Amino acid sequence: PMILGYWNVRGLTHPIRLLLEYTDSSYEEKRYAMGDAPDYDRSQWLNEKFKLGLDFPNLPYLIDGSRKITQSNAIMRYLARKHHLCGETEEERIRADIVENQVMDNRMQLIMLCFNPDFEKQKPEFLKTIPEKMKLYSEFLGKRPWFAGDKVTYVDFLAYDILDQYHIFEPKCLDAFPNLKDFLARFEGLKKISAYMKSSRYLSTPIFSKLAQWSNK
Amino acid sequence: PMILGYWNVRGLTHPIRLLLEYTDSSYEEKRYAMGDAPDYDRSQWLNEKFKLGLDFPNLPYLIDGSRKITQSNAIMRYLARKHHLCGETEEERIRADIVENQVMDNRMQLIMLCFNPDFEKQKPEFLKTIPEKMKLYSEFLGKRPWFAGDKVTYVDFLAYDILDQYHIFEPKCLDAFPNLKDFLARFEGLKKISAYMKSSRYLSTPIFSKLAQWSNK
Ligand SMILES: N[C@@H](CCC(=O)N[C@@H](CS[C@@H]1c2ccccc2-c2ccccc2[C@H]1O)C(=O)NCC(=O)O)C(=O)O
Ligand SMILES: N[C@@H](CCC(=O)N[C@@H](CS[C@@H]1c2ccccc2-c2ccccc2[C@H]1O)C(=O)NCC(=O)O)C(=O)O
Repeated sequence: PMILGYWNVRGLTHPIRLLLEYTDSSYEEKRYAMGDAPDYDRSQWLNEKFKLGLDFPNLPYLIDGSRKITQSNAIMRYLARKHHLCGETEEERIRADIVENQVMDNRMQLIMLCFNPDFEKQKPEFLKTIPEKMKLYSEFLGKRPWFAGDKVTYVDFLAYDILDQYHIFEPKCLDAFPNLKDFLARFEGLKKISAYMKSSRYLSTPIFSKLAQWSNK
Repeated sequence: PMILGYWNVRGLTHPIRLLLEYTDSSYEEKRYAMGDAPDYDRSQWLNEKFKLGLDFPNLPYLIDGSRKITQSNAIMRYLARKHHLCGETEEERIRADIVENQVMDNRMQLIMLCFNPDFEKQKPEFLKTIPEKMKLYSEFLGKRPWFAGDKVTYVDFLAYDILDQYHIFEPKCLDAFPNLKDFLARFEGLKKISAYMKSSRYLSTPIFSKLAQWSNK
C-alpha cells in the first residue's frame, strides 16, 4: 500500500485523498494530530519528519514503494501520470497548468485570511473579492464538462476542493454561477467520489488546523 | 513576437526571462510601472488587466500568438514543452515537479519576510533557517549537473533564481554548499544566458516593488 501523510484536517490534501480514491489506489494514511492552543504541539509529525527519507520533508507526503514525494501538486501529478489523467493536448495541458496554479493562489488567499488574527475585520473585504474569483472560474470552465475540456483530469480534483471550500465559507457564492454548482455536483456524482464521501474515511471538515480563526474545529 | 507582461522588477519572473533568452525566443516585454508612495499607482496595468484576453488576468502573462498564459509556473511549463525542456523520465518528472513547487515555497517564505513591516527583527531568525533550506537543495542536487539529472530542464531556471536571491540576501549562505555554487556558475555559463546577463535586457535588481524591506530601490 501507498502511504499518504498529512495532518488530520482537510488542509490542501483533499484532492489527493479524492484522487487516491478515484484511481482506486491502495494506500494507508498517517493523519498527524496537532496539539491544542496555545502550544499547538506538532511532535506527532516532528518526531518523524527527518526520519522518513524525503528530499524536502513536508506534509503532505506520498510513499509509493521506493518513491518518496512531497509538494501536493507534485503528488497530484504523480498519481495523474500514473492513471492517465493528465492533459492529452497542448491546450488541455495549458489549461491544466494554469488551473493548478490558479487554485493554489485562490487557496493561499483563503488561508491568509483565515489564519490572520484580524479575521473578523478582514472578512468583509475579502468577501468583496470572491465574486470575481468565481466569475473567473465560471467563465473559464464555461460550457466544458471538465476544466481542461471533455475529460476529467487531476486539475478537476483541485478545482472541486477549492470551490467547495469557498462555497462553504460563503454559501451563496455559486448562486450566480450555476455552471460551477453543476460542476461540483458532477464531480461529486462520480462513482468512486460519491462512494468515498459516504465512507469512514471521508474528512470534509475541519478545513484548517487549530491555529486558524475559521474552520479550526 | 511573443510578449511577456510583468512589473519592472525581477520579482518571480526571472526564470521566464532567462528561459526566453536561453530558448532564443522572439519576444518583447511589457514591464508595467507602479506609482510611488503613498499611492503606489497600478493604473498602468489595471487599465488593461481585463482587456488582454487572459482567463485569469495576472502578472506575469505570456502572449504567444493565439496563446495567452498566466501563472508563472504555467508559463514556464508552456515554454518547457515548446522547446523540449522537461524531464524525459518519471524520476526526472518527479524531481522537476517537486523542485518547481519547492522553489515557490522557499520563494514565498523569503517574500513573506521582505514585505513584512517587522523584517529586521524576524530577519535574524530567518537567516537561522537558511542553512537547512540550502542544505536540502545541496543534498538534493548531489553530484548531478542539473536538478532533474542529465540535461537542463525548466526547473533549473527556477532553482537558479531562488538560490541566487537567497545568496544575495545572505552572501555566505552558499559557502558550505559548494555544489550549489557550481550550479549557479554553471547556469551562468550557458552561452545565451551569459550574453543576456551582459545585455541591456538584464534586470537583476530590484527583486521587489517599493513596499519591500529588501530589493527596495
Ligand atoms: N507548497 C506545499 C505546502 C506545504 C505546507 O505548507 N505543508 C504544511 C501543511 S499544509 C499547511 C497547513 C496546515 C494546516 C492547515 C492548512 C495548511 C495550509 C494549506 C495550504 C497551504 C499552506 C498551508 C500549510 O502551510 C506543513 O505542515 N508542513 C510540514 C512542516 O512544516 O513540517 C504543498 O503544496 O504541499
Ligand atoms: N502564483 C502567481 C503569482 C501571481 C502574482 O501575485 N502576480 C503579482 C505580481 S508577482 C507579485 C509582485 C508584486 C510587487 C512586487 C514584487 C512581486 C513579487 C515578487 C516575488 C514573488 C511574488 C511577487 C508577487 O507578490 C500581481 O501583481 N499580479 C497582478 C495583479 O494581481 O493584478 C504566479 O506564479 O504567476
